[PDB]
Amino acid sequence: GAMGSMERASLIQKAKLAEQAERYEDMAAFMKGAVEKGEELSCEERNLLSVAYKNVVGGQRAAWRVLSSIEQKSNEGPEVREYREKVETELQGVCDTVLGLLDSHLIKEAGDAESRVFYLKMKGDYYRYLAEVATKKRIIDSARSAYQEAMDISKKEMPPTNPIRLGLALNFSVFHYEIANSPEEAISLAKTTFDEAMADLHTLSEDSYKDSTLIMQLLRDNLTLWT
Amino acid sequence: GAMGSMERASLIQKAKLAEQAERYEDMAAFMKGAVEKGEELSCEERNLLSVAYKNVVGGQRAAWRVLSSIEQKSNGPEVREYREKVETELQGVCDTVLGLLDSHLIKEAGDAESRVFYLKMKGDYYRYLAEVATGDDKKRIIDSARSAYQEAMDISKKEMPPTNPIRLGLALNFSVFHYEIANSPEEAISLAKTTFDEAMADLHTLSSYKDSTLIMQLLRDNLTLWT
Amino acid sequence: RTPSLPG
Amino acid sequence: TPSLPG
Ligand SMILES: *N1CCC[C@@H]1[C@@H](c1ccccc1)c1cccc(OC)c1
Ligand SMILES: *N1CCC[C@@H]1[C@@H](c1ccccc1)c1cccc(OC)c1
Ligand SMILES: [Cl-]
Ligand SMILES: [Cl-]
Ligand code: NA
Ligand code: NA
Ligand code: NA
Ligand code: NA
Repeated sequence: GAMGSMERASLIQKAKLAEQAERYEDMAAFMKGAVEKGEELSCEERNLLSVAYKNVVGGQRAAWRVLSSIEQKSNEGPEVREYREKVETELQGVCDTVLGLLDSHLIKEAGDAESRVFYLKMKGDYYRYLAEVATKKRIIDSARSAYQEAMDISKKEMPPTNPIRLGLALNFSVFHYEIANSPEEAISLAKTTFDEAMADLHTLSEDSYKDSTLIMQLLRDNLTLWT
Repeated sequence: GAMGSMERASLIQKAKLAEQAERYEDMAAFMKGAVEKGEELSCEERNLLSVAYKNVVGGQRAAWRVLSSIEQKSNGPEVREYREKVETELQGVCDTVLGLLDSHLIKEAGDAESRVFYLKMKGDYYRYLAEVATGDDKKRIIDSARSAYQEAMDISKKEMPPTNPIRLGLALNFSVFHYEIANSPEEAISLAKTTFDEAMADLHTLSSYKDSTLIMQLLRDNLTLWT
Repeated sequence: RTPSLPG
Repeated sequence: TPSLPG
């Protein structure tokens, strides 16, 4: 591929420059090339990979929603459907790319808990994005299975305040509410996650307290929205 | 030529959808396809073309400026390499726009307003090339920008009143070219001043007053910065 | 939709 | 220096 002749460290460096320039397609392509060197990603590198693709797919999802709304209104020529399909196909291509990187390179049995949960959460997220545009049962179950494996690891190997564990619970609860037609489960998960983190905040330094409480606040925002 | 099989009217429709979805690369590609049908553009369509490409090139210019700033401060090869990558993509977009204007928007333009609009646009896109060019190539680009702007100036003085907003915006951009690109601040000031005074004389005959006065203040801001 | 993790 | 904003 186009990144095969570039040094791993240069790909990482350019991913950081692309982020500074808000060139997220480039950032994602550099991080993909770095993944393809076959070495594990550090914590910082995992965050670069995630930010890059989040921004790419985020723009596609937002455009898909705009076009789908226009299409739904026009349904009370073929152009609106054609263009919504074009954006949808590009979005699915990016999700397939990410899921491919996760399955071929990043998801392993032998990881530390922090990386294993991070990547399984990511798998759940990208199946969830595919589910948003599908018309779906099998994609929904793939997202559920990935989130559930991540949840099982996170409850056994991480404290209830761990920010990766908290963000996984936040997104799995959104999955329950928005995708899986399970709002009661979504609310229960957000509640118990918030309460179990609250009870352990006293163990945290000032820095860890900030990281954990910021995600707890997001859980509470969703809880107060939903109830 | 990827748009060659799509109806002109469908391309215009999709350009407008792309704008609503903030998909400006798509919007520009659709408008390029429409231009390549070989028919004149309406005023609305000319504005769609300009908005689409300005959003694309504007993002590239901003990224190039971010990277160039990091490069200046750093003074490995990575910053330069990535700046050059963005630079080449920006040059490609400008070459694309210039190719549409030369094949054959300018020569086919059916009225003075459209001809000036396109010749100004030619000056602008050579100016964007000049911002990143060096050496003898920069000197040729600068002469090309000046020649396009000057042809637009000649037409607008013969065919448009001095308050005409298109004429005023041409003078604004040509004066910016003199000051920022051609190292000719005295030409920049003289042009902005003459344009300002000749429009001011006719402000009382206008309904339009809002439009012309807005661009006069843009000329004034530059004069204040420059004097 | 409900907001997910912003990062 | 700013050019025409559109
Ligand atoms: N979300 C998941 C991984 C990447 C992103 C993180 C992050 C980005 C950049 C550096 C470190 C971490 C992120 C960003 C902003 C907020 C959160 O949690 C609320 C997470
Ligand atoms: N700048 C040059 C052509 C496109 C843009 C115009 C415009 C955009 C959209 C519809 C009509 C015109 C524009 C936009 C805003 C301000 C100005 O000049 C002040 C010009
Ligand atoms: Cl399409
Ligand atoms: Cl590069
Ligand atoms: Na290689
Ligand atoms: Na129950
Ligand atoms: Na509430
Ligand atoms: Na380096």
